Amino acid sequence: QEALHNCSNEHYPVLLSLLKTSCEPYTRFIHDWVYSGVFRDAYGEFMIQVKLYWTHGYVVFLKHIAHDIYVCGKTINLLKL
Amino acid sequence: MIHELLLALSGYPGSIFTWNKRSGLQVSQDFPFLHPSETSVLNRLCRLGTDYIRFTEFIEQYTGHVQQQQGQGGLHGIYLRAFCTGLDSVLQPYRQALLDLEQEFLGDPHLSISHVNYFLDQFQLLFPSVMVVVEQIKSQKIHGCQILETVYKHSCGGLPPVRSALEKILAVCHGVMYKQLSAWM
Amino acid sequence: VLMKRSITAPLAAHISLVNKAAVDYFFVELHLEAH
Repeated sequence: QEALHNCSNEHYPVLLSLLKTSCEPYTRFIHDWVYSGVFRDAYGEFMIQVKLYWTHGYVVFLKHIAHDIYVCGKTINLLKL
Repeated sequence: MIHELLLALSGYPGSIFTWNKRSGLQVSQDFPFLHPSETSVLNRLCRLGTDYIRFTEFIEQYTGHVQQQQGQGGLHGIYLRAFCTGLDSVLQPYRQALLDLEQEFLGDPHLSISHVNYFLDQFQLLFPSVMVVVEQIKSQKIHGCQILETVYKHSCGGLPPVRSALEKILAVCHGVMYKQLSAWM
Repeated sequence: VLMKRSITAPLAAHISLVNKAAVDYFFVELHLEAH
């Protein structure tokens, strides 16, 4: 929210670099459960946490795709069988 | 008396020039070795340093005190910070002139203060003109895009240094609105 | 500024393919349409 909060100033590049490096692990976390079906979590900084067979859980970002990742990871867990 | 005027005028005033917020800078003025001749030149020179301190104080006061966030446009807003941003870049040649004087004083310090007033005479006109432009914005608590008009009527000017100085700052204030326009449109 | 329209755009195109493979995998193997 600090990014949309100020962009028209000269402090925009420094904050842009800081957000660019602060989103580096989370994108890999997202990159895991889709492309390997490996739900990875370290300290609970990932937004969505963990017969009927699944006991995975759920909960700024687009909420249109936030539920979509929760269903996209479990689909990979189905194809492994 | 040569170096000390630079130390006062730079915005880091000494104890010879006791800064008040109701008189600005004032020399100590209680000597049997101070003459009326120095007095008038000093009093002319005092205005410029008082203006510079008020300018830098304004810029510091409204830039670097919040991230970007009262909702009142006279105290807060992106247009005002863009104004401060233009003002410091306008303030740059004053600093250049002060350093320029300093080098020649290190070469030979026996140069007169009249030459300093003679050099600094061009900013002596420019500073009071822009002073009222910032003072109106602070006084009337002007919100948003109306701030753009307030400089604008004063940037159709009839003196080249004043008009050219305000015009660039108005370009900065244009740019921030353009950036928001690049989203909403 | 940063938006999610340059990151989520190469992702949903893969999410759709994954879901299409799953709905295909249902019918061709467990024959739910037949069920």
